Amino acid sequence: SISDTQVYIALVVALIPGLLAWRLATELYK
Amino acid sequence: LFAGWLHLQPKFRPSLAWFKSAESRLNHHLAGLFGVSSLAWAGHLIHVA
Amino acid sequence: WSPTVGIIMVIANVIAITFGRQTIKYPSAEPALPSAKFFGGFGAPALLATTAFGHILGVGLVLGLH
Amino acid sequence: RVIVDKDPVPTSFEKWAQPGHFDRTLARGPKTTTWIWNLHALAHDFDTHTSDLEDISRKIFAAHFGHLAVVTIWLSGMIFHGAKFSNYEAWLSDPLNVRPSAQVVWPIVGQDILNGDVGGGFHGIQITSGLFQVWRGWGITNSFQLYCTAIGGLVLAGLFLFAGWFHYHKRAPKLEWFQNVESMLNHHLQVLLGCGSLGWAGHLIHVSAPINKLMDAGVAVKDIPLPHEFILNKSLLIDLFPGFAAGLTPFFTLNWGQYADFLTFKGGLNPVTGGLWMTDIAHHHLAIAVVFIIAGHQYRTNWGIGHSIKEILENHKGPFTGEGHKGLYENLTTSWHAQLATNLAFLGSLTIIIAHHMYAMPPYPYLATDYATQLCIFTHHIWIGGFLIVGGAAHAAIFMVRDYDPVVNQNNVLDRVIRHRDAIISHLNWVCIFLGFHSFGLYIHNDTMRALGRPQDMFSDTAIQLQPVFAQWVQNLHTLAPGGTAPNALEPVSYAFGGGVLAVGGKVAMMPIALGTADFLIHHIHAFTIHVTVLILLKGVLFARSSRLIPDKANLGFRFPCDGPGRGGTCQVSGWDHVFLGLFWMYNSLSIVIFHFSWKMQSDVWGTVDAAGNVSHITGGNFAQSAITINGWLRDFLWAQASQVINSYGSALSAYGLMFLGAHFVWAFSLMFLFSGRGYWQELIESIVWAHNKLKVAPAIQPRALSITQGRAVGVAHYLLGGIATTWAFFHAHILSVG
Amino acid sequence: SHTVKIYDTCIGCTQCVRACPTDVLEMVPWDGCKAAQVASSPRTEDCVGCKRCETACPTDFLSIRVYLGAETTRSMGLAY
Amino acid sequence: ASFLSSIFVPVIGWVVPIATFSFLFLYIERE
Amino acid sequence: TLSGKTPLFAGSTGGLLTKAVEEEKYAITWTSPKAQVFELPTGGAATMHEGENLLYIARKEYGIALGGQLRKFKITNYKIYRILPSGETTFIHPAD
Amino acid sequence: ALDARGSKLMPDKKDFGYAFPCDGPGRGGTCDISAWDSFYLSLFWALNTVGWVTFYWHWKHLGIWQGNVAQFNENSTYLMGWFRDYLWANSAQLINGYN
Amino acid sequence: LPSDPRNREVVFPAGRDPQWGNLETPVNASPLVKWFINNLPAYRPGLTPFRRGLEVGMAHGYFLFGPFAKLGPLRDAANANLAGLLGAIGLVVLFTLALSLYANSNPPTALASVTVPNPPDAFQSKEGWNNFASAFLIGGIGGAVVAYFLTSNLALIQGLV
Amino acid sequence: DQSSYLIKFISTAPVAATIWLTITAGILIEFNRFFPDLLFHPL
Ligand code: CLA
Ligand code: CLA
Ligand code: CLA
Ligand code: CLA
Ligand code: CLA
Ligand SMILES: CC1=C(/C=C/C(C)=C/C=C/C(C)=C/C=C/C=C(C)/C=C/C=C(C)/C=C/C2=C(C)CCCC2(C)C)C(C)(C)CCC1
Ligand SMILES: CC1=C(C/C=C(\C)CCC[C@H](C)CCC[C@H](C)CCCC(C)C)C(=O)c2ccccc2C1=O
Ligand code: SF4
Ligand code: SF4
Ligand code: SF4
Repeated sequence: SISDTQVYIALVVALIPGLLAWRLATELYK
Repeated sequence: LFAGWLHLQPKFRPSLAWFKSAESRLNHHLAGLFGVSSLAWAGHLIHVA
Repeated sequence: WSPTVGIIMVIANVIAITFGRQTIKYPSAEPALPSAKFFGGFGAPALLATTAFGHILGVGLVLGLH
Repeated sequence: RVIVDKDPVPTSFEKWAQPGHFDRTLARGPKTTTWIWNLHALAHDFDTHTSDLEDISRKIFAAHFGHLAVVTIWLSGMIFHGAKFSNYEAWLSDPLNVRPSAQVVWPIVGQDILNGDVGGGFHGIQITSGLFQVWRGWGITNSFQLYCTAIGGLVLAGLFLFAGWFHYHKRAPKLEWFQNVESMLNHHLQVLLGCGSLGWAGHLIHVSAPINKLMDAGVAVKDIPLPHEFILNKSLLIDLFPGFAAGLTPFFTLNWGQYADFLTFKGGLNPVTGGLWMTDIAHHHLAIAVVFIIAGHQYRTNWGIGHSIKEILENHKGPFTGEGHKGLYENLTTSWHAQLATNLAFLGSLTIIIAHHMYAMPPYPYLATDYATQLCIFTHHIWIGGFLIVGGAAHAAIFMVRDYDPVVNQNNVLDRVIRHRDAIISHLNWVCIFLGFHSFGLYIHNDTMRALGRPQDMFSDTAIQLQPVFAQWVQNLHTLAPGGTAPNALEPVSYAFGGGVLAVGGKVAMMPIALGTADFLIHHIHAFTIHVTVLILLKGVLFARSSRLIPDKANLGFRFPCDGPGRGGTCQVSGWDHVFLGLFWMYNSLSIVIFHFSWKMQSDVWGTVDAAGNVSHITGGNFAQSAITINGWLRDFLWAQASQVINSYGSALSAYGLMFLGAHFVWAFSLMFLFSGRGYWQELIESIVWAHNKLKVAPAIQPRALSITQGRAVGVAHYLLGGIATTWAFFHAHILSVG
Repeated sequence: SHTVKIYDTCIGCTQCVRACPTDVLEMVPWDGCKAAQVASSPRTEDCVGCKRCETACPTDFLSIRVYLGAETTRSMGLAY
Repeated sequence: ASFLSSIFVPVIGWVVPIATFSFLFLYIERE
Repeated sequence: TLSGKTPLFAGSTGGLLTKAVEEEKYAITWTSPKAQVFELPTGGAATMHEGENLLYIARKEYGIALGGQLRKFKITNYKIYRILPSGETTFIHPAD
Repeated sequence: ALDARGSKLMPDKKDFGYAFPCDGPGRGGTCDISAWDSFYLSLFWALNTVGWVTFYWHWKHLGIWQGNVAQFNENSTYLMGWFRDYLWANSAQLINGYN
Repeated sequence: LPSDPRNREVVFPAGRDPQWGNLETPVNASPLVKWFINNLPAYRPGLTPFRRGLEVGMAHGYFLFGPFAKLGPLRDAANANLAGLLGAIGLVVLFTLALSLYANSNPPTALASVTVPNPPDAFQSKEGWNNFASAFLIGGIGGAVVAYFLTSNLALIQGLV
Repeated sequence: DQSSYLIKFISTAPVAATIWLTITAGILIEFNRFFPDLLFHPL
């Protein structure tokens, strides 16, 4: 499989849409 | 996700006449969304697959 | 190890890219000492900017293609 | 657009007669001894006189020819002293044994014992400035090439001194010649830096690297031909460097791979000299030169095309910073201190980068071979870089008092750091405190745990790890870069990251520097002593004009002692006094950088390689378990390495024994000015003027004590002089003995 | 607060009134000197001990003197 | 790194609905 | 009352503190000929209005240090009050 | 002691008590002018002088107690022999208290 | 990443009075941060002052088991976790003094920042700060026991989950 | 008179004290090359 290191890169990169999804879903109103 | 946030900000927010311009969607979506993407996938098969 | 073949005027495209690009992009574009007459709204230093930038944009490209 | 005034100032000896002609208040004549010190203080301060920026700028540009003359006289002096009074021709035959020496001492009072035997039948002072590595790196073979260089320098020192007369007393420029900063940057980036490094790239290819390749073969010194015969007789540029018979046409048909013999990318150290490859420096300074000539065509001049700096800065503005960089052009094109703060904090920070990029990548033949040279080149430019950063902080505080304008600097990024200057300092005050406990207190923790007989509770390589993960990783990336992220290299950028041990004779040129727990603590001591120095200098810049204590501090001036004993006491509130307090921390910070260097390199880099490749270091490898306690910094560094500086009487290192004690004196002498105050010493002179009034030896110029600001300035100048000269005389006598 | 004593030797120079930054000092008419006014300190609860007023006085020795006394909030110069 | 299943699955099984439902219940019942 | 305009600046970290709630607070009023850029003794640059202005300051030292800065604008009309937290406004500058 | 009641730079110093900081930056400044401040400067000298009388006491007796009187009589005429043979050489047992 | 979008700003000043010494930044008034700080048990509406110190004591008494048990002197012995329990309980008591010492000294009134528009009304009386101090000792000791119970058998909870 | 300004410059404070202390130091140096080691008068 993939290495143990590469899983943590995928988790940190996944915070970038996780932050932007929180910005879009709150710009669309409450 | 950034593009949907960007196109809700007041001077980046599109006007009403931009949506009801139906002849310009059909030229861009048929040539670009359908045609270039079918051209690009033919480039993916021949170069790579 | 790229000797001058007859078809190494890639830079002639690259120069032709530049003043086709940068004609619509200069702020001033007609300072003094013009090349009278010559097509395109250029003075002489503005046109030898684009042919100098294309001669630099083209040297990295030919060496990129090895 | 060159417009030049015709004869503004008449050349005469009129103003040499009366002293202090420049200021109207100071020219009326002396009344006390305060006038004597204000003449030498307000001397080169050309800004205090008028408001005419045209008149001040002509004095500034002409005096800059004065400093160029004294550097050239100095530099051609070092070549001339190295021509007559040196062993340069005996050093070239055996750099592994002959010590670099100049400065033969006159034999008068027994100081002929300073002329010790350096090798080669020559008696003199073993130099450490490394000029023999430079001259070999230039390709000088015999003495006559040093004479014509030094005589050529004395002519070039005379043209700078003549033009300083000419461009001030005869033909002086107008104001608008100076404010062509777009036209200045185009000439200075292209012709000075780009064409200077293109011409020097022509000097390695045609001249230097042919000679340094014949030196590495071990041919001879005299039998190597003259370097103008390499240009004439082209058959000797084809025995070596075989990619030369193709001539000039592969440059213009873009067949640049033909030149692969003498513009290489070897990427490492030469195994013969322990220096960089001369062909790599040739392809360096050529590739440096192309980038500068391109990038100097950027700013707009008389021909329309080009960027405008007033239009670059005013576009870069954001949501956080309001008007952004709008208004910083008028600060940098009117004020001279805003230029002087910028060109000095970034040239002083550049000089420290030069020191780090020269110990790991030694750029000269037999530089890493001589440990006595490489230690002193680092520690020299460290201090030179550190004074200039404090100077950039000084002349930025002077900008805020005199040259700051509210109308121009409205709501720009200079204005927005004065609104939140309490948030800047108090968040910086926290980090200086946070780094104080969690870096220095881990030494006090380790002092106590070893003293309490608890070695298992220490922050060491054995007991409690503090391994520098984020710097052990970057070394592993720069080790694996040949073949990977830079495939064209062969070895790394230096051997300080990885690679192997490169021995030159017996002595190590460079070994992989392994970072550990002791290296974690001392790199976070460095961040501590630098953030505190920033805290003092930036507080003198942000609070230069006012504070909550003094709402009108800019009304008083840049350099004033206090505002009286009230408000609890307001002494040392000025912007001058924060430059005064930062000079100590600069002294504190840079003294540990040069102590980290001088003991990591001796314990973990430098030493002698045996036959089987075993590396026997200088201090036996004791930085690991001793640079974690303050007892270990005292025992194994200050006490143990001073056994060569104080035992050096009756030998050639006697002057370093005298400068070691003599600098402990001047350091201790400075405390009389720092601790005491002015008002004591004025009272004491009143009782000495009495005994001078009694016998009718009363001076007409009244004696006064030194002023409050001057008593601080004398006390820091005598402090920095004796503290650095202690280390100057300690580094030399230790490393001119074990090297 | 502090204590501002003004002796009878000043000349009405008005250099001390134009230098005290909390405006403690003011001129009152007084038939003694040539300028026919003496400095007076009616607001010494505002004095911050700056001694700008002693620095600006011409007369030798100083006609004005600030005696540093008990330090309240107004004389410590605290904005908090 | 198969131990991340032991820390993402109970968070999404337990912590994610508890944090969501306790937000939504206090949001729909909010004058 | 006081009834003055407030100058144009984006706020400072100097400003006013807890003393303005607790012990006292000062305030300086001046009638300006025009709108221009001056300096705050709290820190930074600002922009006065035309006509009567108002700046709530922390100490009396600030308003007289500011009034000297206003003197080079041909503004010699500045009057500092002492605003106690009980609402007691005391005219202190000038004496008359 | 003698200038405690005033002098030329500052008369009537008796009106300000014994310990007061200064009289401002005026008259060139008066930092460390008070009679307390001349107590203050002297205790640097008093600690210094008793250093000299106890560095010299201690090193003359380290030759008597060890039987080496020749080390002091040769080396105490020049200031390196104080620095080397007393400060440097004797602090080797001390600093190795924990290693 | 254009916000409103080429325009406008975020450092509008605190309460629209620029002459107050405070500003509204994205660390001050970003409504995820303002919602967080207002709902810590020091600041949450609808809490007894005994109820406020009960959660604050359980939180601060919880993690202070940590650095004593894993960095203290007994961290290799059989009592490695009991040494962290007595150190954590022994230092909540030093904090229970400092709360009672602060409370009995006629303490000043609590501030009102920009992320928190009111002090929670129980922090202006000597009796109010004393209930906060009595709760902190109860919750601080109990919060260190439950940290002692979990970490002393880490293999058991992982097997039982 | 341009020449009077050179006499008036050679007799300022640092210029006269540089020349006079150079003549003073040169006398002590050239006395010590020829007659060195004079600890005391030989009588
Ligand atoms: C060339 C320029 C261009 C391009 C590339 C697009 C592209 C797009 N526009 Mg669009 N647009 C354009 C110009 C363009 N537009 C202009 C000029 C206007 C103004 C006049 C608009 C106005 C406009 C509006 C108002 C909206 C869009 C939307 C969309 C999106 C369509 C939904 C989608 O992703 O389907 C992707 C579809 C395909 C890739 C083709 C699918 C073809 C069929 C269905 C399937 C064939 C696949 C085949 C069987 C194989 C699949 C197998 C494989 C998956 C395994 C798409 C990204 C919509 C949207 O979602 O906004 C984001 C929308 O609401 N556009
Ligand atoms: C590019 C270099 C540069 C330049 C051009 C200037 C230029 C200037 N500086 Mg600046 N400065 C610099 C670097 C520079 N500085 C650095 C690096 C520092 C940090 C130390 C400072 C710190 C500084 C301060 C703190 C101040 C200035 C001031 C000034 C102005 C007047 C200086 C003057 O007349 O001195 C006249 C010359 C002297 C007084 C001689 C000083 C001699 C020094 C102290 C001793 C040198 C030791 C020497 C190496 C060893 C000698 C040994 C002995 C036995 C012979 C002038 C505009 C002053 C000012 O008011 O600006 C308007 C001021 O207050 N500067
Ligand atoms: C050895 C002398 C020494 C020491 C310890 C300090 C210490 C300090 N100086 Mg300082 N300073 C010194 C000499 C010294 N200075 C000199 C000679 C000058 C003259 C130029 C200055 C000028 C100066 C300025 C101008 C500034 C400082 C600042 C600081 C502070 C930096 C924050 C820090 O690291 O604190 C951390 C504390 C330590 C590193 C000390 C070690 C303490 C250990 C770790 C803990 C204590 C042990 C134990 C728990 C004690 C309790 C026992 C109990 C029985 C009571 C700190 C208070 C700066 C400041 O305050 O801003 C931050 C600042 O602006 N100093
Ligand atoms: C002169 C008085 C004194 C005394 C008697 C002690 C005694 C001790 N110190 Mg110490 N210390 C002192 C001053 C003193 N210290 C000072 C001035 C400093 C500042 C530099 C320190 C800093 C210091 C550190 C940093 C550490 C010690 C530690 C220790 C313990 C080492 C033995 C051991 O393994 O703990 C075994 C015993 C325990 C782990 C727990 C014992 C029970 C505790 C002490 C109290 C239990 C509750 C109590 C009864 C009621 C509340 C506390 C009460 C004081 C109000 C021992 C109890 C170590 C330690 O364990 O600290 C907790 C440690 O890490 N000391
Ligand atoms: C998708 C999420 C999810 C996860 C991760 C689990 C996980 C588990 N379930 Mg389960 N369950 C779920 C959804 C989930 N369930 C749903 C949706 C239902 C409804 C149909 C059930 C109904 C269910 C039943 C009826 C039972 C379980 C049981 C178990 C445990 C079996 C292992 C064992 O022997 O326990 C060993 C471990 C323990 C006995 C105790 C472990 C410690 C507990 C979980 C919490 C300790 C305190 C905690 C840290 C703080 C408070 C709780 C917190 C959530 C607020 C295991 C912890 C069995 C069990 O033991 O339940 C307690 C059991 O009887 N589950
Ligand atoms: C914000 C944030 C953060 C932070 C946080 C933290 C880190 C927290 C902490 C945490 C903690 C700090 C925790 C705590 C908890 C608590 C608990 C868990 C407790 C418990 C307790 C109990 C259970 C007890 C009980 C009792 C009592 C009270 C009394 C009696 C006895 C008993 C024992 C029964 C982070 C970083 C993430 C990131 C970002 C965001
Ligand atoms: C010594 C000292 C003085 C007195 C020092 C003075 C007045 C300097 C005098 C030293 C020089 C060397 C005197 C030079 C006098 C003549 C110009 C030189 C005569 C000899 C010529 C040949 C040069 C202060 O006024 C003072 C003020 C504030 C803090 C500390 C101190 C401080 O330490
Ligand atoms: S520097 Fe001296 S005179 Fe000035 S305030 Fe400080 S102590 Fe007083
Ligand atoms: S005290 Fe000084 S300033 Fe005031 S009137 Fe007298 S002389 Fe003038
Ligand atoms: S204390 Fe001195 S400086 Fe301050 S206001 Fe009074 S007279 Fe002026």
